[PDB]
Amino acid sequence: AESQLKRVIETLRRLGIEEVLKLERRDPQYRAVCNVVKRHGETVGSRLAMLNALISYRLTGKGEEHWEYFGKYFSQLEVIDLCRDFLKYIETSPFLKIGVEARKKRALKACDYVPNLEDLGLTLRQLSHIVGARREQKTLVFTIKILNYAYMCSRGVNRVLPFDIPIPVDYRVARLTWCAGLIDFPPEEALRRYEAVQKIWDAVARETGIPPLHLDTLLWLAGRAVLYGENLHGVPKEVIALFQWRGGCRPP
Ligand SMILES: Nc1nc2c([nH]c(=O)n2[C@H]2C[C@H](O)[C@@H](CO)O2)c(=O)[nH]1
Ligand SMILES: Nc1nc2c([nH]c(=O)n2[C@H]2C[C@H](O)[C@@H](CO)O2)c(=O)[nH]1
Repeated sequence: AESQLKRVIETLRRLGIEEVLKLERRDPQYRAVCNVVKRHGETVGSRLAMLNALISYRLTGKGEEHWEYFGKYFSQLEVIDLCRDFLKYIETSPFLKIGVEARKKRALKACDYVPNLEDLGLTLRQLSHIVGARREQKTLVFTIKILNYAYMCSRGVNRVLPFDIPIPVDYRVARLTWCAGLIDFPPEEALRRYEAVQKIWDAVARETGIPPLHLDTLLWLAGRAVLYGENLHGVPKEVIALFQWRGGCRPP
């Protein structure tokens, strides 16, 4: 795990933060969010993207497919009242059919909230209170990453996220951490012990110069290839190889 930790650091050190930012523009999720922002403008588009991130849990299929549906839905539809229209979308989407009333309830709490795209740290604190969760919880930090996508699209700029916002420990991140040999307890346990997993990726961030929410992009892109055998050039070959250390960590 210490030896694996060193291998991971010295491999990702090969990629600058500049290369990571470039790689990140090819995330299918970035394209969906950017299509919605181009259609609706910065304020409305960023609100829609925010709401989508806040309910991106217990999906039927892949994260990426859910985001593609979101992009197509809002890119070709006029939006008048944001709460109403978003709740209607929740009732329609095949990715969101599980626990729809609890989803609507969460969306209703954050409905009227306008995020501050220039101070994402302030926004994370505000979201923690509105939604009612610890700031390190996976859906909160993932929402910050989505907000960065919306800002970068809107303004046509790069922006490197802070080191002090940790990685979102979903089931994909937990499995990949296990697959790279960085943890000895199972991925299902890692979801509960998310702070311990966050501590590992913080170490990696400090030593590589790649902040945790940008590391998240590398794991998600790599996961597409290791778990499903798809988008095989999403990251360099040597990055993929890091997450194939344990037996089972290959496509069927
Ligand atoms: N870590 C992470 N999670 C994602 C991504 N896309 C997506 O839909 N998710 C989901 C998984 C989980 O339910 C929530 C927080 O991680 O967001 C994504 O790119 N990264
Ligand atoms: N479409 C919809 N809107 C709802 C529900 N519950 C609720 O409080 N609303 C809110 C959204 C918005 O702020 C207002 C309609 O304009 O009513 C609900 O169940 N559906």
